[PDB]
Amino acid sequence: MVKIRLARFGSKHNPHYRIVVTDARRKRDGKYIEKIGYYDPRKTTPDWLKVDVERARYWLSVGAQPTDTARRLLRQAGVFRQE
Amino acid sequence: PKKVLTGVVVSDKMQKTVTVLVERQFPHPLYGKVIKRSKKYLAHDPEEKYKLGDVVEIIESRPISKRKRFRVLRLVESGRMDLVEKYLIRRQNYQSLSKRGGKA
Amino acid sequence: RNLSALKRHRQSLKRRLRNKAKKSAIKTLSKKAVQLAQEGKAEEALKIMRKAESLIDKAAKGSTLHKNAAARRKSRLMRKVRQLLEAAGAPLIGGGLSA
RNA sequence: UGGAGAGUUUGAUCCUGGCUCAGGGUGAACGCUGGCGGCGUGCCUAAGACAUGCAAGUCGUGCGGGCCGCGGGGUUUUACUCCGUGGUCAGCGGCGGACGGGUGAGUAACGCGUGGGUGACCUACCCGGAAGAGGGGGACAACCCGGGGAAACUCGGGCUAAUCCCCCAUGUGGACCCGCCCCUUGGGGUGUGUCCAAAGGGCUUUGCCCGCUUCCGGAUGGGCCCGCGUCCCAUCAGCUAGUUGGUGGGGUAAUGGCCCACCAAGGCGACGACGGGUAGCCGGUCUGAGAGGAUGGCCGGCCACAGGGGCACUGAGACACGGGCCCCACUCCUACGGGAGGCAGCAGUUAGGAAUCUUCCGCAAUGGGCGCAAGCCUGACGGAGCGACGCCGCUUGGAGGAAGAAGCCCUUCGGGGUGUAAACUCCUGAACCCGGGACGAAACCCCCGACGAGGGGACUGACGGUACCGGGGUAAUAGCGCCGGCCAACUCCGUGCCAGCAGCCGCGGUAAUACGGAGGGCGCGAGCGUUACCCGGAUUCACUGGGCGUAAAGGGCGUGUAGGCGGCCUGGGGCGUCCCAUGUGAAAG
Ligand SMILES: [Mg+2]
Ligand SMILES: [Mg+2]
Ligand SMILES: [Mg+2]
Ligand SMILES: [Mg+2]
Ligand SMILES: [Mg+2]
Ligand SMILES: [Mg+2]
Ligand SMILES: [Mg+2]
Ligand SMILES: [Mg+2]
Ligand SMILES: [Mg+2]
Ligand SMILES: [Mg+2]
Ligand SMILES: [Mg+2]
Ligand SMILES: [Mg+2]
Ligand SMILES: [Mg+2]
Ligand SMILES: [Mg+2]
Ligand SMILES: [Mg+2]
Ligand SMILES: [Mg+2]
Ligand SMILES: [Mg+2]
Ligand SMILES: [Mg+2]
Ligand SMILES: [Mg+2]
Ligand SMILES: [Mg+2]
Ligand SMILES: [Mg+2]
Ligand SMILES: [Mg+2]
Ligand SMILES: [Mg+2]
Ligand SMILES: [Mg+2]
Ligand SMILES: [Mg+2]
Ligand SMILES: [Mg+2]
Ligand SMILES: [Mg+2]
Ligand SMILES: [Mg+2]
Ligand SMILES: [Mg+2]
Ligand SMILES: [Mg+2]
Ligand SMILES: [Mg+2]
Ligand SMILES: [Mg+2]
Ligand SMILES: [Mg+2]
Ligand SMILES: [Mg+2]
Ligand SMILES: [Mg+2]
Ligand SMILES: [Mg+2]
Ligand SMILES: [Mg+2]
Ligand SMILES: [Mg+2]
Ligand SMILES: [Mg+2]
Ligand SMILES: [Mg+2]
Ligand SMILES: [Mg+2]
Ligand SMILES: [Mg+2]
Ligand SMILES: [Mg+2]
Ligand SMILES: [Mg+2]
Ligand SMILES: [Mg+2]
Ligand SMILES: [Mg+2]
Ligand SMILES: [Mg+2]
Ligand SMILES: [Mg+2]
Ligand SMILES: [Mg+2]
Ligand SMILES: [Mg+2]
Ligand SMILES: [Mg+2]
Ligand SMILES: [Mg+2]
Ligand SMILES: [Mg+2]
Ligand SMILES: [Mg+2]
Ligand SMILES: [Mg+2]
Ligand SMILES: [Mg+2]
Ligand SMILES: [Mg+2]
Ligand SMILES: [Mg+2]
Ligand SMILES: [Mg+2]
Ligand SMILES: [Mg+2]
Ligand SMILES: [Mg+2]
Ligand SMILES: [Mg+2]
Ligand SMILES: [Mg+2]
Ligand SMILES: [Mg+2]
Ligand SMILES: [Mg+2]
Ligand SMILES: [Mg+2]
Ligand SMILES: [Mg+2]
Ligand SMILES: [Mg+2]
Ligand SMILES: [Mg+2]
Ligand SMILES: [Mg+2]
Repeated sequence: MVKIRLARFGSKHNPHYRIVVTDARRKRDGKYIEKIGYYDPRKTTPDWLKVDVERARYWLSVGAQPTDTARRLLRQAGVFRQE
Repeated sequence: PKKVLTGVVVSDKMQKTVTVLVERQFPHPLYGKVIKRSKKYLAHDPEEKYKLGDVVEIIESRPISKRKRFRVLRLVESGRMDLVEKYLIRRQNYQSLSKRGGKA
Repeated sequence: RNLSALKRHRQSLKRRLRNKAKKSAIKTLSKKAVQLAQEGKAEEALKIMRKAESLIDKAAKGSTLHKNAAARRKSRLMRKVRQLLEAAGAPLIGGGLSA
């Protein structure tokens, strides 16, 4: 399909992922369709997860499948909060 | 948009196809002076409608053959063999430039 | 050595035959139908024409033809068949054809 | 926010003019030297040949089995036989193997870049929407029996399940021929006629979960076509016969001489055809005041390739690196008939070369394939290792300390230098020891809620006892080049146109600041030099920004083709030109 997933962008021992929408067949760090957020798993700065829930939802609405963590991150920035 | 070019028919010698000569002025990259330069397009004339020396608009279109990817759209200005003769002398001169020469 | 792309290879040999024979069927039928139209045998040529149209749409159900691959071979066929019964025909059984 | 010039033709001068230097850059190599850490980077040659290991599998929730077990049944008991269940093995079947990873050999090409076209197209999985799954039949492995082969493997007979294959029905709908309608290339509607559907599985079993079928739509990914751009040789000037177009057909998902038959005689070229050479292209990189010049190495995009040459099959997709067939070259097995290979995947070996790494750890993270999931696979990947190869950071101490040791070197014999340097006094405390010890990880899963939103819980770290913190604590590596001018830095001895130096000018012929050593000095410093190459200076191919009376440069002169250029006034168009709005110009840099 087309995926929402993380692309690796930090450096050695210093990981920062970009939450991106891409055809599942690209290399993980290759040309993607759209960035919709980022993620520092080390929580080094107070702003360590950002999403944009509109695009996040757009893509979902055309069945981009999130990975088991992209979905995790997405959730946490209330993408799926429906109330 | 399908590219539309305007040019001069310099060939009737085929069936259902006319050869259009399309010029284009543009300033030269390095030296700046405005240079002419022109290319021949084989264009599709299903009615053998357009004649030698007609000025026609030509349109980008789905392939009709090798070489042919343009069809003749509208007639712009009727007959004028000046441009043709021009193009005709151009090609005639080629007779001289070789290993020999004389009276062309 | 030895994998099980090995399987896939032998698998593909099987399908090769399913297809080969399906496609074979059509040609020999299509020809038949058309050939009978040159002779202007209306009811019978349409009777074959129909069975042809079937194996074509049918081949297409799976990955032998699928597609507009069918629509071509199908179009290509009804054309030559009607054109050829312009030899006094009167589409008898009127099988696969529109009035 | 941006621009330096110098040395060298002469006895001297101005100019012309080449050569050389000062700057920057590097996947480097070579010498002398070498202590620590972080992050990068590392066969430029032979796209030479490759040992060994590992690199793409997975699903028992599609299906039937074989082998080794264990338990429970029918009988009064056994022999037989039925059911349940553990381990394992393949087979059929599904999805994946067309991604990921490697390379730049070929390619001067819509290959690439860029902007468009597609009424000429495809798209598995994924999302949305509409409708549907009713009867019937078949075969081939597995397994069983028999052969041929040394082996790789192979042939024959028989049995059998399925989400395997087929026939009928249902026609939401869809395909096709003809006609009409709008549209305008093959777009969308419509009426007869024909034609085309489906698969089952699992359950905490009437009610959901996973699948299946057809159609429309979306998302992603692609095919093809076009405008413009893309190196050198004209000491390559003519080229072409599927050639150029037409009609009909074949082919494809789709256009097309893509292929074929018949017809016409066309098509391309000085705006460089054809040929020859070289080359993956780009984002970018280096340089430059810029305009330019040079490059395409890490990374990202596209392309092409998988020992060399062809070819199709399977499939949503391949003409298919770790699939198939054939020819060729090479290696290895061989019972002479016949077989087996393909690291430009990770490591590694060998060869070539000035020169280029570990046969490492881990699936903890991120990503991919299959799976309902548990999970499995992943040399993608995350890490570590090696090399001063690069960048950055850091140490080899700090404060005191003589009119000023000793040694070494000058000297006018009075002295001057190395030199606060050393010693020595005090202070701090790289290394080293001791203790604490990470971040990267919270999801999948499970429970509550409804299998949704939301809340609750459990598991998991290769790197690694590393990073970081704390306590303890030793004065603890310095080289390399240069010192005539350019060009920062001068003295003695030695040598005698020798030995030698030298980037260019030039030094050495017995008083050499130019050779070799010494003392001293200059510049950088875990590096310093050399060689190689690119841009710069070089307005030294000059568009910006040069020249041709004598420095190199006016054609021996004409006539004239193409081409370039073109007086005054008015009007039309608006091609160049100018302006506004807008789309594009991914990421990285
Ligand atoms: Mg036959
Ligand atoms: Mg066609
Ligand atoms: Mg002179
Ligand atoms: Mg002189
Ligand atoms: Mg002078
Ligand atoms: Mg000079
Ligand atoms: Mg400069
Ligand atoms: Mg050494
Ligand atoms: Mg390292
Ligand atoms: Mg190489
Ligand atoms: Mg390499
Ligand atoms: Mg393994
Ligand atoms: Mg018993
Ligand atoms: Mg199995
Ligand atoms: Mg690749
Ligand atoms: Mg070229
Ligand atoms: Mg060439
Ligand atoms: Mg092409
Ligand atoms: Mg389109
Ligand atoms: Mg649907
Ligand atoms: Mg049955
Ligand atoms: Mg049976
Ligand atoms: Mg049995
Ligand atoms: Mg046997
Ligand atoms: Mg049999
Ligand atoms: Mg219907
Ligand atoms: Mg129409
Ligand atoms: Mg229609
Ligand atoms: Mg109809
Ligand atoms: Mg039916
Ligand atoms: Mg059921
Ligand atoms: Mg699309
Ligand atoms: Mg011909
Ligand atoms: Mg044709
Ligand atoms: Mg000719
Ligand atoms: Mg090459
Ligand atoms: Mg310049
Ligand atoms: Mg590259
Ligand atoms: Mg090779
Ligand atoms: Mg096929
Ligand atoms: Mg291989
Ligand atoms: Mg091997
Ligand atoms: Mg060697
Ligand atoms: Mg993993
Ligand atoms: Mg994973
Ligand atoms: Mg001191
Ligand atoms: Mg102390
Ligand atoms: Mg302390
Ligand atoms: Mg897990
Ligand atoms: Mg519950
Ligand atoms: Mg939760
Ligand atoms: Mg000391
Ligand atoms: Mg000086
Ligand atoms: Mg001597
Ligand atoms: Mg040099
Ligand atoms: Mg002397
Ligand atoms: Mg002398
Ligand atoms: Mg000296
Ligand atoms: Mg010197
Ligand atoms: Mg220049
Ligand atoms: Mg000059
Ligand atoms: Mg002269
Ligand atoms: Mg003269
Ligand atoms: Mg002369
Ligand atoms: Mg003239
Ligand atoms: Mg004028
Ligand atoms: Mg003019
Ligand atoms: Mg005017
Ligand atoms: Mg204009
Ligand atoms: Mg950018």
